[PDB]
Amino acid sequence: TDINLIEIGPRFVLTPIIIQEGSFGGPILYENKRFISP
Amino acid sequence: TTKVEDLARISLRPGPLYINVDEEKKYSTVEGLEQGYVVVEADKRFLLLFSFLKKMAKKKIIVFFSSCNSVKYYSELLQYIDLPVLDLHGKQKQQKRTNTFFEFCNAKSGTLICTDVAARGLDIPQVDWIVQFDPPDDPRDYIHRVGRTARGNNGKGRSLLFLQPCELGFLAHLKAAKVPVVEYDFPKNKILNVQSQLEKLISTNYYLNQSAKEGYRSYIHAYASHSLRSVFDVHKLDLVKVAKSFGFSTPPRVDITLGRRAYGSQPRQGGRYK
Repeated sequence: TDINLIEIGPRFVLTPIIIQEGSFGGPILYENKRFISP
Repeated sequence: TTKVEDLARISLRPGPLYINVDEEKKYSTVEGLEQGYVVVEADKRFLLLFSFLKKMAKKKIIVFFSSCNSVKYYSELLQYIDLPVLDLHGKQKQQKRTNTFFEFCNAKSGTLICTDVAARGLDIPQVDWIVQFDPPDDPRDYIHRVGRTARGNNGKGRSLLFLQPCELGFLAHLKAAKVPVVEYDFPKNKILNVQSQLEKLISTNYYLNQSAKEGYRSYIHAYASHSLRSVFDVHKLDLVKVAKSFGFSTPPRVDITLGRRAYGSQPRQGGRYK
């Protein structure tokens, strides 16, 4: 027997903005210099 | 010093102009001295001074206070309580102050009341008594230089210091500097009690009430901002008693003063705070 997929729920897209080292602060490790804010 | 050099380096420009006006023969010898003291509680302090200033009449007395406001208040107070004095505080004309100091310098008797920092730059004449009623701003300078000017060129005058029974650690300092001390006691029955008249005067006269409040605040603040905070601590002072010394039933309101870091908190690296 094989399996097929039927979609359930959340269809959503995540544009990366920043990745920090600290818990909610600390130095910036990754910064996305492409982001165009709404 | 090195800190003064550092301050001149950060503040002044690369090219300064260095000017020297200073005497090189400073006679800060630690043996030829004798400092007398009297231990008096706060609420009687002025009374003792008043008794002293009425018993040592026909003599030369210099009295040092911590502030100009207290000098002005005690000048008006002694004008009303029929004890003649001369005043040197920084609310008068410079001409008035020079004439008053010249008149005191060429008199057979009398007493002049002033601030210790105001008479730091003053040619102190020969006087019988140098009284330090308030805590000294510069204790080393007070002891050495003011004791030398109190001893005098001729027959030896005396330098009395008023100590409360909470600033006695100063004596321990006088033990460390190897300065001989002299203790002065006073009988309780020879204090002229004018406390009720003083309180009636403060309660009925609006100008004297204002001056008393200003002198009390100035005394508290000068005591708070003291270099020797171990000997002179405002927190060990009884404000009710010292306000009674100034002539108050209740002490007026003054400000004596004037773990763990956050979870997940890393130090700030950006942003503007104004």
